[PDB]
Amino acid sequence: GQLRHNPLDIQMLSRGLHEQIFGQGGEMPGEAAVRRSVEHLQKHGLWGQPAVPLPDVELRLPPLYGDNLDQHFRLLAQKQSLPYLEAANLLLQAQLPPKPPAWAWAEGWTRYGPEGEAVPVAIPEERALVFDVEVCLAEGTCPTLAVAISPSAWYSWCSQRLVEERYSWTSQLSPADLIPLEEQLVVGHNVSFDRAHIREQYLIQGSRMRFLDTMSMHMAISGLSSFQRSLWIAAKQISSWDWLDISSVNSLAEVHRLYVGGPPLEKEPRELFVKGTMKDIRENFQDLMQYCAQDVWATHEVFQQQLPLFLERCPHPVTLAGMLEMGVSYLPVNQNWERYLAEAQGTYEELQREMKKSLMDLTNDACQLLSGERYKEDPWLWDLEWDLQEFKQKPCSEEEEFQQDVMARACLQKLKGTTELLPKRPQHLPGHPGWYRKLCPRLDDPAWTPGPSLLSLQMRVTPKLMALTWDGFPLHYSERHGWGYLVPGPYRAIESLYRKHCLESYHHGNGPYNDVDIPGCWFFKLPHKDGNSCNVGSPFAKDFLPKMEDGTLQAGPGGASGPRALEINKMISFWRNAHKRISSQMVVWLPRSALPRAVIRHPDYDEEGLYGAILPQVVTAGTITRRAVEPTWLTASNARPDRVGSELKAMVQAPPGYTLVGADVDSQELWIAAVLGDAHFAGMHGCTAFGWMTLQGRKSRGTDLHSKTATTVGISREHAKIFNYGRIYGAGQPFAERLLMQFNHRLTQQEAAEKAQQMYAAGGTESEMFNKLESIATSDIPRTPVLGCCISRALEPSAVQEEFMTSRVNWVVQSSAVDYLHLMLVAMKWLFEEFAIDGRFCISIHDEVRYLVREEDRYRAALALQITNLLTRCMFAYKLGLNDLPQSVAFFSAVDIDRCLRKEVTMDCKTPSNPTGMERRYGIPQGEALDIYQIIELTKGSLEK
Amino acid sequence: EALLEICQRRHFLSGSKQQLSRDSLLSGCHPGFGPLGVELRKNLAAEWWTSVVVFREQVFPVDALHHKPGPTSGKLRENLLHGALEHYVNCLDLVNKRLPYGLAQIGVCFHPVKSIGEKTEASLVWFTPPRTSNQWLDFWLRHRLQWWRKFAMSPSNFSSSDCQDEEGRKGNKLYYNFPWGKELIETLWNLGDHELLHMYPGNVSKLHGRDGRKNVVPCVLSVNGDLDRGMLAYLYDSFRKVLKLHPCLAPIKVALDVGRGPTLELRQVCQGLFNELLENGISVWPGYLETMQSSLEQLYSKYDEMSILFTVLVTETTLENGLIHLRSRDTTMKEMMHISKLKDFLIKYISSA
Amino acid sequence: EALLEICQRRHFLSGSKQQLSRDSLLSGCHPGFGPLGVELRKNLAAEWWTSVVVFREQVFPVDALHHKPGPSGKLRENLLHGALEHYVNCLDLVNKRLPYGLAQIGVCFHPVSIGEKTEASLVWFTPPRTSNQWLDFWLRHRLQWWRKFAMSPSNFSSSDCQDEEGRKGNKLYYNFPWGKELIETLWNLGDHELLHMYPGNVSKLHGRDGRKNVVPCVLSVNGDLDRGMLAYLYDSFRKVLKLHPCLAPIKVALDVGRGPTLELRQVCQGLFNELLENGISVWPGYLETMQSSLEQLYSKYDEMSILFTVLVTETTLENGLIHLRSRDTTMKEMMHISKLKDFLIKYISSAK
DNA sequence: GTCGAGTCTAGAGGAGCC
DNA sequence: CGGGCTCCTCTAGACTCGAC
Ligand SMILES: Nc1ccn([C@H]2C[C@H](O)[C@@H](COP(=O)(O)OP(=O)(O)OP(=O)(O)O)O2)c(=O)n1
Ligand SMILES: O=C(Nc1ccn(-c2ccccc2)n1)N[C@H]1CCOc2c(Cl)cccc21
Ligand SMILES: [Ca+2]
Repeated sequence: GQLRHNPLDIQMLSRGLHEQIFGQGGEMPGEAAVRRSVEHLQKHGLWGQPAVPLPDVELRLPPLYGDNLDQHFRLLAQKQSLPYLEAANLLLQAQLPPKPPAWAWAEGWTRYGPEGEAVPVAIPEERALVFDVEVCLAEGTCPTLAVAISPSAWYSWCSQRLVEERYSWTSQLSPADLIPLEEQLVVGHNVSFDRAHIREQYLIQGSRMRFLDTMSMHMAISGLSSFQRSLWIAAKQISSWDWLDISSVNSLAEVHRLYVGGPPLEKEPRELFVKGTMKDIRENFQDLMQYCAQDVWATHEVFQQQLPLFLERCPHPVTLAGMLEMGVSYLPVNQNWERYLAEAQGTYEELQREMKKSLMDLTNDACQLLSGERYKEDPWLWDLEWDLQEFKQKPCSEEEEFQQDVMARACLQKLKGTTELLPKRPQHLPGHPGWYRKLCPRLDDPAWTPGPSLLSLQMRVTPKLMALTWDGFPLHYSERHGWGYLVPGPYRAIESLYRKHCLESYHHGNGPYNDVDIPGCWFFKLPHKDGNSCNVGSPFAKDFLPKMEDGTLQAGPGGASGPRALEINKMISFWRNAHKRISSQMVVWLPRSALPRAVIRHPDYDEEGLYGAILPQVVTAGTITRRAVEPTWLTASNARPDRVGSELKAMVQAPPGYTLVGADVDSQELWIAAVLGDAHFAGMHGCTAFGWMTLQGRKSRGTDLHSKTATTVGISREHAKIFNYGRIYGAGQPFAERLLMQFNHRLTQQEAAEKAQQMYAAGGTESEMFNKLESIATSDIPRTPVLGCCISRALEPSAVQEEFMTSRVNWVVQSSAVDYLHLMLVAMKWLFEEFAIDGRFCISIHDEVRYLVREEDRYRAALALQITNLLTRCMFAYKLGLNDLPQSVAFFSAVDIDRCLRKEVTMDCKTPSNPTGMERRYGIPQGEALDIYQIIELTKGSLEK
Repeated sequence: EALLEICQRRHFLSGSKQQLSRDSLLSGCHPGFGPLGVELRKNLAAEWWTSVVVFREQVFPVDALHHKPGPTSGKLRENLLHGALEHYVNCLDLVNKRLPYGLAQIGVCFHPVKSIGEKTEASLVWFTPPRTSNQWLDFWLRHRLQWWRKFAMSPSNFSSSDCQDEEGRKGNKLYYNFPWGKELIETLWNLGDHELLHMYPGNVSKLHGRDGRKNVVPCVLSVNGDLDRGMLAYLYDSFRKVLKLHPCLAPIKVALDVGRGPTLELRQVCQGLFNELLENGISVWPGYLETMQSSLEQLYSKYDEMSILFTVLVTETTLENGLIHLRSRDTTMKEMMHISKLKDFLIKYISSA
Repeated sequence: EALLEICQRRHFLSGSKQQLSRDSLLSGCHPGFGPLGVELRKNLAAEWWTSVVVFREQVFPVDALHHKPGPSGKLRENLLHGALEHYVNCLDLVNKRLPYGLAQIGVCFHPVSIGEKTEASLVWFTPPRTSNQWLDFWLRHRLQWWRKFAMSPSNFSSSDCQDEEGRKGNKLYYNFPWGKELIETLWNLGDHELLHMYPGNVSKLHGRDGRKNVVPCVLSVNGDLDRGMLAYLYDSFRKVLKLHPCLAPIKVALDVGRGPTLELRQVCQGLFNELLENGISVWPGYLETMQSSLEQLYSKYDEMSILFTVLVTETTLENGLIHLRSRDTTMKEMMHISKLKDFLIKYISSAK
């Protein structure tokens, strides 16, 4: 039968699939190993508990090449990366003539032959290049000029927005406004910026051009952590410091120094392309072109040094193939993108005005404390600047009425000329106090609005203006210790307010800080969610909403003024920090000619609508764990009912005739850690208590580790993710207690501590995984257990001895997860190319993969994704040598098939800026989440057509 | 009730206390609005006209008569929607038969109370394609609520409710939370083509509006606000006894005064400044023409109750150096600015508000 | 007659062609006004307000209702009665001083059918000694205001008349092509009405004139803003309605000449928003696709009393030049786009 | 030539993602 | 001993520069 079990009674894979992944002949675990596993499981009280068998799956998988799974993946990745390694080798051997002395002032592409001449060309027409793009930030996101290095010649490009000057250029970018190019490899430093400026990249159909990044390879070879970058910059200007000499920050100058050495790399002192205007660029064309040539030459010289070191420390072809596939992200958009930007900005402005109305009102109503010097009796605003300045100095007939009008006009016309005794620029609100003055926009300010329009909840004066009290004590700010409050004991006026509050140190908290020396009062810091060592920067944080609703934090005006202020702050906190990124996103709109015929002919095609794309500017390896990095799309918030503009990802909408098919891995790092611990203890699945708990439980049934923790301690499931992954990678009991108190408001100090030890109870459940991680991390050259990729030279034990231990131990599992992502991308590309599944890679977040599939091939894409997950899990098992895979983790829980990017297929993104919803406003129906059996039924268990 | 006391003291309202009970104001049986009441209502109508008609390429004014002739004796109009529906076909030719387009009007309507209550109402009949009718209704609900909250010191007191007609037609109702309760200030209805088809029986080709590339009969969206109760709403929202109406709504902008002496020259200075601010669209209260000449504190309180934005004080020193004093109602603080830069700033403070 | 056809066609009036007649326009029984007619009436009312109430502290606005309750009410027939009712309580505005006036614009209902007319009225309370002088002063100012916007101010006339009682009064006319019609009337009505409305204890009607208390005299200045609009349409009438710049409803016609449509529409929309923020009314002719001939567009805008027709073309994106055409003179000039708003404001101010 | 008003970085606390 | 990232606003100290 297809039902199979291990010596420890865990349902393994179906027989048909096992005969195709592992074949036959794997070594039996042995009696001693099984006895040890049974003893461990019985000791932890986990033996003898049956589980309902999951239904068997019978699949005819595509023919796997080679003799086993590793050879299969190697062959796939070598076929993927073979031409691009050839292009890199071409860039690694050829020698280049020196840059020409006189650049060409021409529109288009220019090729510099020998003796510095300039020849007009249509495209660089080279397999391998080093590319750099210069963009004038004053004219928007259109490229300005670019210099490209070929293994044979120099190349230069200039936009028509540089050669020609016109009154107005289109704000809506088009492919014709981009840099023309196009089996090609393009190398650069932060190539994703330069990829975004290539004309042919925005086409919906894919292109064979791939990109290699110097920051990514630097992070792969000699990269630095964020704390490491801080320490390195502090030093360039722990007991281990040998890592400094073999590492650098991602800046091109620093990387060139690290790898190639030689004379220092110099930057343009004026920074024209960021601060200057187009006239400056036309005036200074030669200098800026020479600087671009210098940067591209430095990048070429750095790539020459990095490529062999990268191929040495990361020898598996899957790593390079995945890094090539991870850098071709693609996000399609439409006119709903413009509507979303407009609506989100409008909602943000409306809420901003609503909050500033209350703000300005109270401030304008506090100026009366100046009259009579009454601010000394105000418990809040006594410390501010109340001093005032001075203004410094250096019937009638028709004829009678006309004459009187002219005389009354001339009387002031004489007075209108006495301006000679006044300064050129008038003093700003000389009469009002200094505090009021600072909060009013100056008259010259381009955007001027009447009143204290420069006031916000983040200002250090706002809580005093709104008279916020914590347990009835006025909030007081200490520069050394952040925010806080004053317990009495205007000290006379502070007690009077507290006495009134009681009608409507004896107080225990963060202790009376004696440094503040406020007379007749004590200082207590506001309880911060991350402990007593941290300082509060603003009482209007999200963590203070429960305390405001409970009434321990109160507003002076009372009523809903305080809670509404905190609610509006929570609504606009994301947009306030991300609107510059989201609004400025480089959107390029495709004309009807460049669109595919499927999009044009589809019923949902709109003749009056726009269709475009956003290429995420992804740093492929921007992490010591070799993760991707993106300022916007890797920080894009999920749709929440209270957050303005949080439907950002829902605006990534497939064109007509297309859908987004993707999935997210389930308990990825939990399973990776458990399988490592299992392979360390005995060569079976479920040997350890942690591995048995991980396997025993389904996400649909709500019994997995995250859901079990959420039920046990009461927090949400994402809060349980934070809790569990913190505990795995180093969080102590105080961290767990603080996280529980933060995410579960009903718990007390004692109750949270007890529920921490319940999750921290376990010779233990988690012993073997910890031992394996600490053994690999302390190895002479730590490497990924699956693809064998080495750690950065800055984190090896020789470079850092007994330092950054948490970073390395977490690096093991996290870089293994990156290996998982590389394997998934490789296998998905292989299945898409082999069976002609029309589609392409859309975007990957650190454990999610999205594919812009055509409508007719959504279920084939779903089956391909399930097969990919199956093969990747079996590869993880095979490298560790377990020679089996549980049926519990063989496939995805569900594959999302949606027309927009959202966490759940059923949730509707009803946010303050999107109150109607995606269905009512933009006409986006709900998607479907399908597990393995449903996909098998829909596609007959085959990827063919 | 102190608000109505101050309003009748400062000529926002008329009559005695008997006619100024809140029931009389709400019903419409009060006498006419006072002069400052006329100015405040004019400012509300001007802001409404700006937002709805001025900045939109497809909203046009319409002249609907106050009486409904014929079926034997005629009647006074109760709503402005009927005349706009009568002008629908005529104004279809302006937008070249392209939907959506609107017909806006501010007028007086007569509601039975058997007394007659007169209400000034601002209407927008917004012909829309049937498919996007709910979208346009939600857009107009949000726009109108934002407009009412734009001039509000407490925008939360302006609310909306989703209501259904006795025939099941969708609609929304705006409100202002008065101290006594929650009164209706505006109403939107997605009427449909019922009224258009009833008023224009027979062929429907004349009623067709070109939505995109297809002809369609518009679904009438009726927006109707109460500018009298809206004026009362803003008087309550505004209300040291100070109104604090909006700078774009305050009836009288600038109060102009004098100093010590010489009287004759300062009179000429004030006359020139008065004419300047008048020619620049800024309404001025000539306090220099008063003969009683009370103290500064009494004038300050008097002007505070009248929602006076600024108090210009031309003293003798305005002759010497051209500097004039200015007190702001917002903060009760005095500042000095030159006589050459008063008009430009006043235009700035108002426009940017 | 052709002017009425133009007004109906260009949305100055409303209703069917056979529905609009001279008598129905003079009486108040016409269907109403088109959007251009409504805006011309608003312009006339704003000019009347500027020339009467805006530039005089002594003149205040009032709010008289349409119906008079009590002895089963009826529609108001004139704006005088409400002003006389408001006379007593309005003395606190002037601190019981004298003279002072009350002015208003509103619809007055006249039996004919029910005729509605937009009548602009001003009542002037004065001591009887200077009553004739104030009457002559107001007559001068009103005739100056009427002739200010006129292409041919000879058509506006003035006359002297006596009522049945025998009080001095003037009648202001406009010489329509069919004959002179009453567009305004001034009467020195005395104190009969004020005493009849307020009998007994005349101490409440005393006005201070040099510390002397006087029961005042009322001057009635009743114009016809609807007949004023008709007079200006007739006087302003190649078919061109050369309305005065301060009265013409829409000033600028903004259009698109070439492609690309997106960029030209963008620059036209920016120009539209700029001109609107600067108080200039613009006809958004750039929205229309498949435009007619430029000559036909010029004729249409001339019949609509459009001051200037601005055409934005492909060249505008290159340098900023826009084709500018004037209503009064059929002369085309090219001006930079950034200088258009200041030019329009300057032209409006100059013709004022 | 003195000193006070604009510009500029650096650091700290808050807030999105996995 | 959570880890790996990303960016923002606000405040303070130092520098520049210009007008009197
Ligand atoms: N606070 C967090 C969040 C995430 N991760 C890491 C561990 C996860 O394996 C990976 C992906 O995050 P998910 O939130 O997707 O975690 P799971 O994949 O376990 O959850 P799910 O089963 O819902 O996908 O990121 C982490 O270490 N700490
Ligand atoms: O709202 C504002 N904005 C601003 C911003 C700079 N400003 C300025 C204006 C003139 C000279 C200097 C500075 N003004 N100012 C109000 C608030 C306080 O009161 C007044 C008064 Cl008394 C007079 C004028 C304006 C105001
Ligand atoms: Ca996951």
